[PDB]
Amino acid sequence: ATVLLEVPFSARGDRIPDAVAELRTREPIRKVRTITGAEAWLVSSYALCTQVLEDRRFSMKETAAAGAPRLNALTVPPEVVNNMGNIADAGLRKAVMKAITPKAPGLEQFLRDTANSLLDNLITEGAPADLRNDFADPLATALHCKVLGIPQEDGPKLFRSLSIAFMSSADPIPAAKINWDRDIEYMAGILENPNITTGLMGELSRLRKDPAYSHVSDELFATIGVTFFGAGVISTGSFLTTALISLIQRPQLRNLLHEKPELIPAGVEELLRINLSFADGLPRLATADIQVGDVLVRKGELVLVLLEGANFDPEHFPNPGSIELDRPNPTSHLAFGRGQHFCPGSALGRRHAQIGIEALLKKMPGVDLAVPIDQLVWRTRFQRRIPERLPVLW
Ligand code: HEM
Ligand SMILES: Nc1cccc(-c2cccc(-c3c(-c4ccc(O)cc4)n[nH]c3N)c2)c1
Repeated sequence: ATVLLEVPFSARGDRIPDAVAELRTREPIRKVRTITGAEAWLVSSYALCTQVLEDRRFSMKETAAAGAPRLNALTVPPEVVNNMGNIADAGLRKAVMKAITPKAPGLEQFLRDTANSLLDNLITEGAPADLRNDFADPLATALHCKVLGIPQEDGPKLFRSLSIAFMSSADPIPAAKINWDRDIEYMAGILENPNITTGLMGELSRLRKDPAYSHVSDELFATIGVTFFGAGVISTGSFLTTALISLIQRPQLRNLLHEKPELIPAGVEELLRINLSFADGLPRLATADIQVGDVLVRKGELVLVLLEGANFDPEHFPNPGSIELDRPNPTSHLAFGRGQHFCPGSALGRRHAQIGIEALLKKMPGVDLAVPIDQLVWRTRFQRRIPERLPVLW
C-alpha cells in the first residue's frame, strides 16, 4: 500500500518534475495531502487553474477560517489573509496601487543606480559572487524601501524577518509572531514619523489624518506596510534569483538579450512563465459545491492552484519548457495569479527583474554558475523556492 500523494513535490526551482506533466494529463484535478495532514484538490491544467482563480466562490479569505483544512499554518493574524480586501473596503485600493507602480519619477533610475552599484561592488570584490544574497535580494529590499518611503538603512532588519515570515509550516511558528509584532510597531512608528512623506507610507500617513479616512484603523495602516514590504521583497527577490538561474543556464539567450536589450521585457515575460518560485499551489477554500473537471469539489474543501501546472501546460503554451520570445499569448501566464487577487505589484515586479537583468548583462556579460547546478541548496518548507546561495563567476 502507498499513501496519498504528498505536496509539494520538490523544493528544486531549477527544473519541473516530470510528474507534473503526468499528473496534468491523467488527473488535472486530484486529491493530495498537505504538510499539515489535510487533504486538498491539486489543480494542474491551465483551463482548470484559471477556472478556480476566476471563481470567487473559491475563496482566499476563507482559507483563514478556524477548523479549515490547511495548506500550512498561518504566519500572520487571520485578518491579514484578506489584506487587499480590507484595503479595498477602507477605500485605499487606488492610492495603494498608485504608490507601488514603477512609474514614480526617478524610481526606475533608482533601480538602475542600485543594481549597478551592487554589481560594481561584486566586481571589485572578485568572483565568486552570490547573486541572491548580494544582488537580487538587496535590490528587492532597496526597491521596497524606496517604494514605501522608508529609510534604506531600515531595510535589512525588515528583510531578516522574511526567512521565517514566509515559511510553509505544518505548525504555527513562534518567531513569526515575535517578528510580526516588532515590524508592526516599526510601521506604526513610521506613520507617526514626520520625516516620512514620500512613497506608500508617506501617502498612508496623510490619508490617516484625512477626515475621509478617520474611521480606518491604525492597525490596518501599519499592516499594509508590513505586508506589502514582505510580500513584495520576497516575491521580487525570489523571482529574480530563479530567473537569473534560468538565464545563466541559457548562454544563447544570455547573449541575445545582451546584444538586443530591447528583447528583455519579452525575455522576462517568458522567465515569469517558466518560473518555479512559488513552492506551493495557491490555496482557496470552496464556499459551495463546484464542479471542476471530473470532480465535484465540496463546500469547505481546500483547493490548490499549481501555477507551474498552468504555465507548463502544452495545451496553452506549446513546447512549454522552451523559452520563446515570440509567443502569441506571452502575458497570459499565471505567474501573477488571475482574477480577484491578481498581483497589484505585477508592473513593479516586471520592472525590478527587467532592470536587474539589463544591468547584470551589461556589467557581467560572461556571467556563469561558479558551481555545478546540482550544488545549489534549495530552501525547504518555504512559500518560495530559492537557492540559499547563488555562486557565479564572469
Ligand atoms: C515577480 C514579482 C511577483 C510575483 C511573481 C508575484 C506573485 C503574486 C501572485 C501569484 C499573487 C496571487 C496570490 C493568490 O491569488 O493567492 C500575488 C498577489 C499579491 N501580491 Fe504579488 N507578486 C510579485 C510582486 C509583488 C510586489 C512587488 C508586491 C507589492 C509591493 C506584491 C504584493 C502582492 C499583494 C498585496 C497580493 C495580494 C492580492 C490580493 O489578495 O488581491 N507582489 N502576487
Ligand atoms: N506577492 C504575493 C504573492 C502571494 C501572496 C501575497 C500575499 C499578499 C497579502 C497577504 C498574503 C498572505 C500571508 C502572509 C504571510 C506572511 C507575511 O509576512 C505576510 C502575509 N499569509 N496568507 C496570505 N494569504 C499573501 C503576495
